[PDB]
Amino acid sequence: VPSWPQILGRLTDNRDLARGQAAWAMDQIMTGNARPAQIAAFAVAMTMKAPTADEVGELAGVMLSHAHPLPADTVPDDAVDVVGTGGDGVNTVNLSTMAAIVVAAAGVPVVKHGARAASSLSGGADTLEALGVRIDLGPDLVARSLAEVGIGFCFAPRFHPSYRHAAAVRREIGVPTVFNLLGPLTNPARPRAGLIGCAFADLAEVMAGVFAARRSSVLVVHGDDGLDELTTTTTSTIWRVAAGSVDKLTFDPAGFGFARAQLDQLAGGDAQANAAAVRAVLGGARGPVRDAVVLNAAGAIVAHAGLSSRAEWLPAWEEGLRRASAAIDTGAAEQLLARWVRFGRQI
Amino acid sequence: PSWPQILGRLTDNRDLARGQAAWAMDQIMTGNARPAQIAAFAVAMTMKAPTADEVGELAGVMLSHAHPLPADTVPDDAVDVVGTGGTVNLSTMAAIVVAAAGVPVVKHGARASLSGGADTLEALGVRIDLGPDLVARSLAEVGIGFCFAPRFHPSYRHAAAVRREIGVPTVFNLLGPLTNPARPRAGLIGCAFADLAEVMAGVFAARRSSVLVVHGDDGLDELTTTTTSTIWRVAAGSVDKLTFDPAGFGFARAQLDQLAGGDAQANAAAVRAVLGGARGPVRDAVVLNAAGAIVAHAGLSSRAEWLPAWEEGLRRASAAIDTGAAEQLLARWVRFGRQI
Ligand SMILES: O=P(O)(O)OC[C@H]1O[C@H](OP(=O)(O)OP(=O)(O)O)[C@H](O)[C@@H]1O
Ligand SMILES: [Mg+2]
Ligand SMILES: [Mg+2]
Repeated sequence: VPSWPQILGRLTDNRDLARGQAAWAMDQIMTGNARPAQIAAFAVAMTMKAPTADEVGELAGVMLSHAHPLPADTVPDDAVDVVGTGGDGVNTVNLSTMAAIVVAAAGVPVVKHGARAASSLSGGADTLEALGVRIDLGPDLVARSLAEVGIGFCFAPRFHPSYRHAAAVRREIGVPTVFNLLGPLTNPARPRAGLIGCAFADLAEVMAGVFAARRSSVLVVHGDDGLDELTTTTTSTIWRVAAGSVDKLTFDPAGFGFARAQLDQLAGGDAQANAAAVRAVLGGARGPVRDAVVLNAAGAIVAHAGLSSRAEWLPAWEEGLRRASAAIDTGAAEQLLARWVRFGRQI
Repeated sequence: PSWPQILGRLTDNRDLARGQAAWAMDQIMTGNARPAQIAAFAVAMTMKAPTADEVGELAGVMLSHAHPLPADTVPDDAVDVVGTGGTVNLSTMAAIVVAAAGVPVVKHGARASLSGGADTLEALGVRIDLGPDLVARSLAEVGIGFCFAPRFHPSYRHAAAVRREIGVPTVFNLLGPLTNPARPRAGLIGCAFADLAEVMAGVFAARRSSVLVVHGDDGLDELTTTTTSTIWRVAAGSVDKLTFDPAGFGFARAQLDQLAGGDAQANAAAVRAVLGGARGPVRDAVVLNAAGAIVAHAGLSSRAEWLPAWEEGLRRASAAIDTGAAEQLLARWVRFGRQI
C-alpha cells in the first residue's frame, strides 16, 4: 500500500526506501498525480537522506518508461552521449556540446541529450539553436539526423513531456536535488556509452552506480574546480564505469601535455557569444577552449572504446586525443556542424 | 535572502544564520511562498535538526502576524496545557481541571493545523471558533478560553494545506505550543520526541516562560503513568532536565493502551466519564498532568519548591474533579457559548 506519508516518512527518518518505492513516487510525479508539495518534499528528503544508486536508478527507469523512444533499430549499439547535470555555477562555454560535435566527426555515433540553461547564461540547446541546429526534432527525425549526419540531439522537454511537473518544482525551489541527476541518466535513445558530467561531487558516485547497473561504459566526471566536465584548470575526479563496476580515479591533463588553464579562460556569454566560441574552435582556433574541448571529446571516445573489454586506459586516451584533434584539424568537425545545420533546413 | 540560499544551507546540513528561518516563515505567512517552497523548507528544516533559535524565529514570525487578544485581557499567570501529538483526551481534560482549580487557562488549536483535537471540545458542545473579544470574555467569565488557530492565524492556511499534503511530521508540528496568540507565560507542554522536547524548552526559556516540557519515557506527549517521564523544567530563563516518576506520589502503573486518545466522540465520552468521577488510569493521568500545569503556574514565582508544589497541584486537581467544579466549569463553558 504505497503512499506519500509512508515514503516521505521513511525518507525523513533517514532510511533508504524499499525496492519499488522510489519508482512508485516517480511514476506518480510523471503521471501528474503528485501535488507540488509532495514532489518538493520527495526531492528534498531524498537529497538530504543521501540517494542510493538503486533509488536513483528507479527514478531514471520510470522517466525512461514514460519517454518518447527512438524508432526500433535506429540507434547504433555503440552510440555515445556527452552531457552533464549542469549547476556548476561557472557559466563556461558549452564544452559538452562542442565535444559532442568533435566526437561525431571522429566517426563515433552521438545521440546527445540536452536542454536550455537552468542557471547559466546559455545551455547546450540554446547554443545549438543559435548555431542554426534544429533542437525541436521528434524521434523519427532525430533517428534520421543520427543516420545522415552522425549526430542526433534529443531535446529533453520534447522527449520527456511528462516531466513538466517535476521541472516546475525544481525551478520553484532552486536548490539542487536528486532531480538534477536525472537528465544525464534519461537519454531517451538509451546510448550505452558516454562522458557524463556531474557538478555535485557527493552525488557522482551514485550516478556512476546507476550506469554500472545498466552495464554502460561511462566516465562520470567532476572537475576538481567544480566543473561538470573534464577540466583543464586542475585535476578531475573520474568514476570509471565498465563491466558493471565503478572505479574511482583522479585524472591529470598535464599527463598528456595539457597546460594549466584559468577558469575565466573558459568563461561563456549569451547564446550568440557561445555559438561564436563553437565556430572559433571548429575553425582551428588554438587556446584553452580548444584544449578543454579536445580533452572532453577524448574522454567520450575513451568511454566508447570501453564498450570493448579489450580496451586499455592509456592507449584509449592517446587514441581519443589523436582522433579528437584530427577531427578538428582536418575540418571534419566544422563540416559536420555545417551538414547538421543543412540537414535541419532540408526537413 | 532567498530560497536557494536558505534551502541550500539546510541541505548542506548547516544551521541557519540569524534571521534566515524568520525570513522563510515570513514568506510563508505573507502568502509569498509557493507550496513547493513551503514543503521544501519544512522537510529541510526537519531533516537538518532544528535549533531552539530557529524554531523560536518561526514561532516569532507567526506571532508577529497573529491577531492578539485585547489589551490587558489575558491574566499574567494564564497557562496552556497541550501536546505536540505523535493525547487530546488527556490535555483537554487536564485543561478543564486546571481552570476549575482557579488557574486561568488559554488553549490554542485546530481541528485534527496548529494543534489538532479541538473537535473534542466541539463534541462536548463548546464553541471553539470565537474572535479575540469573546475569547477574552470566556477567560474572564468561565476561567478558560480557546484560540481557534485558523481564526487567529489566518495567514497560516497556506502552510496548513502543505502539511496535510505531505502528511508526515515536520518542524511545524512543534509550533502549536509556541504560537498561542494569548501568549501565556506558563504551561504543561507535551512533546512526543525527546530531542525536540529540549529544543522547545529552549524556546520557552528564551521567553522567560515557566513551563514543564514533558515527554513520557513510553513516547507519550504528556506525563505518563506507565513509566517514568523526562521533564525539562523551564524557569528563570534556564532549563533543568529531570526524571519524574509518579509512583512517588502513589500513582499505580498503567498500560499505554489505557491512556491513548481516540476520536472526538470517544474523547468526549471519556471527558464526561472522568469529570463525573470515573476512577482509573485515565483519571490518574489527567490529575497528574493537571497537577503539572499547576506546578508550572506556581513556578511563575521564584519562591516555589518542587515537591510541595506537586503535592498542592495534585490536591487541587483531585479536588476540582471530586467537588464537581471541573464538571460544572465545562457546563458553564458550554452555557457561555450558547448565551452569547
Ligand atoms: O544552466 P546550468 O544548470 O549551468 O546547465 C548548463 C548546461 O549544462 C547541461 O548540459 P550540457 O552538458 O549538454 O551542456 P554544455 O554543452 O553546456 O556542457 C545543461 O543541460 C545545460 O544545458
Ligand atoms: Mg556539459
Ligand atoms: Mg558544463
